[PDB]
Amino acid sequence: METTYALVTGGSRGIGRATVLRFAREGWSVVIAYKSRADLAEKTAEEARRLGSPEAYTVRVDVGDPDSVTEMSSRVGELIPHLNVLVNAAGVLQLGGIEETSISEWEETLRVNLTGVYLVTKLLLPLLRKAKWASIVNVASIAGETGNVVAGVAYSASKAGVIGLTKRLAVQLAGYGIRVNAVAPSFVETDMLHPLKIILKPEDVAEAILFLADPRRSRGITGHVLSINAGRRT
Amino acid sequence: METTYALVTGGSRGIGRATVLRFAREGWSVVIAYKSRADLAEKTAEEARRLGSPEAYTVRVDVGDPDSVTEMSSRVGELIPHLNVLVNAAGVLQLGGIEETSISEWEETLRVNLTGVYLVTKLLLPLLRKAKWASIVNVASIAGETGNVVAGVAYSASKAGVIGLTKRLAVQLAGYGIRVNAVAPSFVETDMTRSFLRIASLHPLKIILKPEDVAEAILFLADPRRSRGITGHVLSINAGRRT
Ligand SMILES: NC(=O)C1=CN([C@@H]2O[C@H](COP(=O)(O)OP(=O)(O)OC[C@H]3O[C@@H](n4cnc5c(N)ncnc54)[C@H](OP(=O)(O)O)[C@@H]3O)[C@@H](O)[C@H]2O)C=CC1
Ligand SMILES: NC(=O)C1=CN([C@@H]2O[C@H](COP(=O)(O)OP(=O)(O)OC[C@H]3O[C@@H](n4cnc5c(N)ncnc54)[C@H](OP(=O)(O)O)[C@@H]3O)[C@@H](O)[C@H]2O)C=CC1
Repeated sequence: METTYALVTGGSRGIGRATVLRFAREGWSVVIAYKSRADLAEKTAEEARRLGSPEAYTVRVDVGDPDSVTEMSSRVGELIPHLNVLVNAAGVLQLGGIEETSISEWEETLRVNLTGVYLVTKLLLPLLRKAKWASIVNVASIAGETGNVVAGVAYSASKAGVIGLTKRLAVQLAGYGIRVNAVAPSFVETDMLHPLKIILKPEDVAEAILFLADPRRSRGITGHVLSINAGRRT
Repeated sequence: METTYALVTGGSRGIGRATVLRFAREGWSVVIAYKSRADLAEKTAEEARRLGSPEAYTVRVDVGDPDSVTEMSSRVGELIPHLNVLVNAAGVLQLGGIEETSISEWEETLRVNLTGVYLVTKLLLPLLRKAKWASIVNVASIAGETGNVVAGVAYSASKAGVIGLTKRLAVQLAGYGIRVNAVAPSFVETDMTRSFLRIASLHPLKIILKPEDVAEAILFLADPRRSRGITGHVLSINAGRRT
């Protein structure tokens, strides 16, 4: 088989970083996409190489900016022959009701959390179509599933939008054999109410992302939202 | 004791228009918010008054533009004392897969269908809070509930966003006693004639969904006498295409 290549936005922290390292343990080559923490990205790359990635690259990108994403895309195309897995995990949190959410805050949240997913996926599709097999995993949130959670109105709207995008892309891209799924975690403990007495960690979400990314495990699953909330919402 | 006032965006055509007229039959005063066809909006206002609206007003607004919405809310505040019902039905269609959907096409779709609902609701909240009872009904789409439909990627994302927004506002605004729900219709006979010489065979119930069928669901969700205990719900109208 061909070498496996995975790209993870928000790959230098939280869920994205945990996902990159989980992929490395699988022997998958990785591309760590980050906005500004070049230091954290390179240190993540060094751990990925130690853990098992044949190759680990870093690439700077602002997912909410079209030009930045277009450049990242070209840059990535110069480093790898194809892309098997794309994980969009570069979302940003937002809090507050509609009265306290200013128009600029609303727009910025949608630009990064929703438009960013569409942009990264759009520009990297040619690389994904070149792979013998491919999958896409978007990191949504329980906030996109329900209003009964403390999250800003823009955050909830953007995450629900990510879920809608995930489902439509799954059906539309199924023709190319590309699977598209999402994970919807509840509160996750990072460097920033439920029946099961545990605290979700980035590594817990990474396991779920790996399951959905790997065709050996989920080849028949597409357009699904895998909820990880320790039972807060069934 | 107080007159019922309802505002409907996209009120001069399709679902919005049918809703305005159904509201008029209920004896509610209506504000017809429209984007460009001032002539059709006035015709709607006339028909509303004839049907039962004590008062019928028209207001121009581009829900995708902050200045336009802000100006619209100011004008509305000069015409009515409060607002009991808000219906956001000013959405636009978008077709195409991700490769076929240009960045600008995506942005404009989100701007109108999702950000527009947020804008209108945000600028009119003061008037809604002034009323003794209030409810918001957003028009989503089956496209926001499932990927198994023919609709563009941006359209599906924006409508799913509308549903997420609806749910969160329902929980957040419950404190003010304001209910927020959504209707999610599938194919509806409207100025989307593109699909006409099959669609009626897309569902178990062999019927043809009309704007007035959606208007009935919107009325149910808007009227507290009918749905006082319902909030944050998405009422699907698809003749069984999706259960
Ligand atoms: N924590 C939670 O409770 C939950 C989180 N999520 C989702 O997890 C995903 C990541 O969250 P989390 O891991 O906490 O986030 P972090 O706060 O750890 O950082 C988020 C990532 O966003 C990255 N980022 C932001 N913009 C870009 C960009 N434009 N390009 C590349 N990276 C970008 C940051 O990179 P840098 O700063 O270096 O640019 C950072 O690694 C998001 O989709 C989030 O919404 C979902 C549900 C729950
Ligand atoms: N038809 C279908 O199959 C389905 C439709 N829907 C939804 O129904 C809602 C309306 O669709 P439909 O009734 O067919 O649309 P129409 O094509 O009949 O017209 C849509 C309305 O959009 C109005 N409009 C667009 N922008 C604005 C604006 N900025 N301010 C005020 N009005 C605006 C137009 O008014 P003017 O041109 O006068 O400015 C028009 O009345 C949308 O949310 C749509 O997505 C949902 C599911 C299915």
